[PDB]
Amino acid sequence: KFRMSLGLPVAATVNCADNTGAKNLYIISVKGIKGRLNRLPSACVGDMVMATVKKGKPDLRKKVMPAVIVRQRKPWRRKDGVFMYFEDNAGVIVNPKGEMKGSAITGPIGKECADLWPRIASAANAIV
Amino acid sequence: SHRKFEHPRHGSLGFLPRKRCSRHRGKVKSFPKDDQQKPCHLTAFLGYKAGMTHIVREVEKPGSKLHKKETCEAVTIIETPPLVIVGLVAYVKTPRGLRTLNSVWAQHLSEDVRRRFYKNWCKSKKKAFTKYALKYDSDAGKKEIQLQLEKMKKYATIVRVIAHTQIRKMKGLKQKKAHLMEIQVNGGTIADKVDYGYKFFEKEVPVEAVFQKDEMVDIIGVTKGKGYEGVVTRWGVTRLPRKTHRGLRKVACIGAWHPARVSYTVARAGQNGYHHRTEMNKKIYKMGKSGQESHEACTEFDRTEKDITPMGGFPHYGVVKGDYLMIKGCCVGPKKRVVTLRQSLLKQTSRLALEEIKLKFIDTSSKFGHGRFQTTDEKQKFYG
Amino acid sequence: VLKTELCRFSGQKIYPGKGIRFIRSDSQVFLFANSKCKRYFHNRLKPAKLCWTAMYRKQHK
RNA sequence: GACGGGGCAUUGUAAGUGGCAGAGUGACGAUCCACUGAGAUCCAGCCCCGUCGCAUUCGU
RNA sequence: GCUUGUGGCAGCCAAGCGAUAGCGACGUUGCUUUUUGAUCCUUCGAUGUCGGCUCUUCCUAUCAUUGUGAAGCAGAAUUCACCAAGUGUUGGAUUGUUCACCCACCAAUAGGGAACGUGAGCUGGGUUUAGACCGUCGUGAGACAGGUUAGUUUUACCCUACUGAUGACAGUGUCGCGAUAGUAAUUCAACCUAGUACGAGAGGAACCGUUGAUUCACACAAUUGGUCAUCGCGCUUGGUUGAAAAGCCAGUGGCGCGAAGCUACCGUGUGCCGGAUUAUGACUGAACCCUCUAAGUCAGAAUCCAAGCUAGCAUGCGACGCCUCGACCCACGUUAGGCCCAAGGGCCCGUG
RNA sequence: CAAGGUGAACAGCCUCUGGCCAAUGGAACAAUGUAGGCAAGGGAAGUCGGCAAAACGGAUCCGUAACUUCGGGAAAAGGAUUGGCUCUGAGGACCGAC
Ligand SMILES: [K+]
Ligand SMILES: [K+]
Ligand SMILES: [K+]
Ligand SMILES: [K+]
Ligand SMILES: [K+]
Ligand SMILES: [K+]
Ligand SMILES: [K+]
Ligand SMILES: [K+]
Ligand SMILES: [K+]
Ligand SMILES: [K+]
Ligand SMILES: [K+]
Ligand SMILES: [K+]
Ligand SMILES: [K+]
Ligand SMILES: [K+]
Ligand SMILES: [Mg+2]
Ligand SMILES: [Mg+2]
Ligand SMILES: [Mg+2]
Ligand SMILES: [Mg+2]
Ligand SMILES: [Mg+2]
Ligand SMILES: [Mg+2]
Ligand SMILES: [Mg+2]
Ligand SMILES: [Mg+2]
Ligand SMILES: [Mg+2]
Ligand SMILES: [Mg+2]
Ligand SMILES: [Mg+2]
Ligand SMILES: [Mg+2]
Ligand SMILES: [Mg+2]
Ligand SMILES: [Mg+2]
Ligand SMILES: [Mg+2]
Ligand SMILES: [Mg+2]
Ligand SMILES: [Mg+2]
Ligand SMILES: [Mg+2]
Ligand SMILES: [Mg+2]
Ligand SMILES: [Mg+2]
Ligand SMILES: [Mg+2]
Ligand SMILES: [Mg+2]
Ligand SMILES: [Mg+2]
Ligand SMILES: [Mg+2]
Ligand SMILES: [Mg+2]
Ligand SMILES: [Mg+2]
Ligand SMILES: [Mg+2]
Ligand SMILES: [Mg+2]
Ligand SMILES: [Mg+2]
Ligand SMILES: [Mg+2]
Ligand SMILES: [Mg+2]
Ligand SMILES: [Mg+2]
Ligand SMILES: [Mg+2]
Ligand SMILES: [Mg+2]
Ligand SMILES: [Mg+2]
Ligand SMILES: [Mg+2]
Ligand SMILES: [Mg+2]
Ligand SMILES: [Mg+2]
Ligand SMILES: [Mg+2]
Ligand SMILES: [Mg+2]
Ligand SMILES: [Mg+2]
Ligand SMILES: [Mg+2]
Ligand SMILES: [Mg+2]
Repeated sequence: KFRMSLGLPVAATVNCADNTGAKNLYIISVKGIKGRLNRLPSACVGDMVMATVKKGKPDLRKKVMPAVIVRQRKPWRRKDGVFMYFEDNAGVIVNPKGEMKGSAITGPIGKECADLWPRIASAANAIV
Repeated sequence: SHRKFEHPRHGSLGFLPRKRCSRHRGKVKSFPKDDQQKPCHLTAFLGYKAGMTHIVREVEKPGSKLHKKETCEAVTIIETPPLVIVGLVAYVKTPRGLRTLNSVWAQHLSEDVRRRFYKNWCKSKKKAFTKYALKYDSDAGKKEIQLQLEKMKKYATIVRVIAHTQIRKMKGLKQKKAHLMEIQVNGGTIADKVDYGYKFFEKEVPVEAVFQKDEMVDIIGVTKGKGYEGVVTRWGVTRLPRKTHRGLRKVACIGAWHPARVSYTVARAGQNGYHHRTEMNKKIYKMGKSGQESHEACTEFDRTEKDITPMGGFPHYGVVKGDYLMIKGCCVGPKKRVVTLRQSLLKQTSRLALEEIKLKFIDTSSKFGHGRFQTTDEKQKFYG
Repeated sequence: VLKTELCRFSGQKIYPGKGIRFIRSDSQVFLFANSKCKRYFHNRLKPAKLCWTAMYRKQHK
């Protein structure tokens, strides 16, 4: 994956775009990133994160689970020189092997997300 | 006691002292190693930074996600009209290092380059090289010139050409004083170098005799001045809390009790910018030759008739009429700043080095606003 | 060149290497020429009411 | 050099004149339309070119 | 500061465990001064006493990363050891903490010093003034090393140090040299290798190549983003100039957009070649068949030195242009070799 | 003693009478300050501690919980509206004002 602008640091709460029952995901860390002193770990589209569920089904709450960011509000530059952003920040609950916990996705997803995650790409409606 | 957490130090100690450069024109600190098997050629050039624009091209790079897809890339335009050779300088080896052996100057020197030898050209009698030019008239004088050249062929180990720019071709520079530099000849034997540099006297050497398309070059210049600056901007340290008495834009601890001195490694406030910098591995995307189709900003895919200059001119520079280089990325210094271009010191055996650039589109919209037209013709046809 | 786009708000041409692309929540792609046309449409101004846009000139001619 | 002209750019259609446009009221009347992508500004650190100007020292 | 009992770290022997892969009882020798004691040498006409934040250097008793040796090392993983301090060692919940303990990421989340680094750098949560509660104690006033809550953090213009800025040093200017000083890059992933080597199986590497990313550094503004007193344009509240047009006041009246300049891992670009070696593994080879060593050689690293990059008033130097007491004496090279066995010689009116 | 406008208002803001431009001046916009602002994406991850700042705010209509010493809580919470212009209706005295 090419570098993208990071828009979602730790403690960001994003919409849940799947149908598992969760309403929002609270990002507690971003996988794969080693840190710097005082820098907040930050995620972008196509990153797997560790999150909890603050609103949603009781059985989904109070546990740490993986998720992948599918939509981000922070504009990022594509290689063709166009800056892109979404209306909201969204993510989908997955397992550590990358498989979607749910079955259906609400709204569009990024092309950067679909390229990395074939199972999320298969369940997506529109890939912009 | 040890510091509670580790982070790397702010800034590099390898660019010390962060002072104002003692020169304005960037200086070549090391020429490429001479290979006597290759033909004689120049190793450097002088140019002027006109401005920036962006290009679109299709990338051929197997294994990349950008393969067979178009990319947008920012480019710097450097206007490089031909240099005039006006002299030769020889160097001999010595246990203390290289030493200038002798120099020979041409009979005709323009007043643009002769202004370089004066602090006040218009108050002087302009006598520089007036008596030196008399050696080319008599016969004993011509004997000295030939004897100096023969001394060059026998004793020199390094031969350099003395060349100056034609600074009056760029009217927007508003300067009559030419820039003068020494350029090394890096081919053949010493006799080959002396013969090659002597045949160029009072002659124009174009940028295509020195560089070619898709070549990695090094750019030398002085960065933009910024004056006195605090530690936060000069060195990139972090700000203190809002609650900090006597201000928050400082380094909190500037050293321990022992050693009982401030160290050279601690960030302090002072001059920021206007530093000498040598930046390497900048690819040449285009060589615009005056009087040829390559000078226009049209590509094989875009047949629109337009010039390299953006609508309304290059901001703070003017119109590019002479030869120029398109170079990927940014370049040292502000607009109008003289920049030294040098051949790479190392072998460029790499994919990025050996990639062949094919331009698809060159933006020529105005850079003085949110420009939306590519030409003045298109703007007038749009409004009627 | 040939692959040039139109602004969704102002209806003007966009050349390669520029453009702001906004994806609405219902998978609608809005391409904007610059920051002015993007700030409008986010302040909810209708392009038919601004005299300098393509839509306004089309309705008024 | 000072103006000026053009290029480029920002805002968004000027004043004025006219209209059997305009809720209604007894001539008034927000607003709308035309002249009008108009008007205004644009180097002060943007680009290109008809009117007017223009004392103190130093000898290797 | 001395000491090192206690704290921490490292050895010797080898009964045992599984003798010395890895461990190791009973004994026994040390080292260290980030523990705590012991002492009372310095300071009471005062050296600002906890902790954290910030910032730089230093150590090695090495946690990861580089190169290796060993295994009860099939692979994968792990453990022991060596050369090594070049580069890293993070984001959080509770707590004033130091210490701790959990969540998570990571290649890894090693340990420490610098007046228990760092208060004319901050902060002031804790300790520890005066107000006030409680418990226990006291006849009482009051005490508590128990808890609780509220409680002023002063000065730099001096010298030095450090960061930058001018500058004389026998004309003036241009182009150069380069002693010396500084220094920098870093780590991870994906793909192919390959479901291959190995293995009964379950499992399961790696080099080369390619493509990216992390941390850092140095620039830059074509685009995106930010910034407005362009007071640039528009709209608008209250007042005011008899109205209208045009403005002004409300210290920037307010709102919208806003070029230019500045600027962001919030944007873009770039970041480096040779030699010597450590560890170790070897060649030839005696001593004395063997032997990496005795002589003589080789390969060898996140190492070192160069190169490159920054400075260069190094009171250093080169080239060019322009002119107001006889002071006598040239071999290279070798000493387990080229007559020599030291210029301990030779030359010179050496004489006025 | 104490005017006009806006406004509920001796609030704030502007103006008339009257009074003043006295607070050393000039040149330039470095760092660090002091006072005052804005800032994409995130939203307390900062810190002993949301310290500081931001958000709320006038009026009209709807609607308002636990608990309660029955007085409160309460402006609880939670929603909607507000400009300009042209009119219309109602509310009086012996022609007028809101
Ligand atoms: K981490
Ligand atoms: K410390
Ligand atoms: K920077
Ligand atoms: K900070
Ligand atoms: K008008
Ligand atoms: K119009
Ligand atoms: K001890
Ligand atoms: K004392
Ligand atoms: K108080
Ligand atoms: K060096
Ligand atoms: K800007
Ligand atoms: K001279
Ligand atoms: K200031
Ligand atoms: K907090
Ligand atoms: Mg912190
Ligand atoms: Mg440490
Ligand atoms: Mg050099
Ligand atoms: Mg304070
Ligand atoms: Mg611009
Ligand atoms: Mg003009
Ligand atoms: Mg100017
Ligand atoms: Mg002990
Ligand atoms: Mg024992
Ligand atoms: Mg004393
Ligand atoms: Mg002191
Ligand atoms: Mg004192
Ligand atoms: Mg060691
Ligand atoms: Mg280290
Ligand atoms: Mg200590
Ligand atoms: Mg201390
Ligand atoms: Mg203090
Ligand atoms: Mg303190
Ligand atoms: Mg101190
Ligand atoms: Mg306190
Ligand atoms: Mg007390
Ligand atoms: Mg009692
Ligand atoms: Mg207290
Ligand atoms: Mg097999
Ligand atoms: Mg008016
Ligand atoms: Mg007034
Ligand atoms: Mg105000
Ligand atoms: Mg950057
Ligand atoms: Mg042997
Ligand atoms: Mg050895
Ligand atoms: Mg070797
Ligand atoms: Mg009164
Ligand atoms: Mg009123
Ligand atoms: Mg009042
Ligand atoms: Mg005063
Ligand atoms: Mg003053
Ligand atoms: Mg913000
Ligand atoms: Mg939020
Ligand atoms: Mg916290
Ligand atoms: Mg914290
Ligand atoms: Mg706490
Ligand atoms: Mg507050
Ligand atoms: Mg309440």
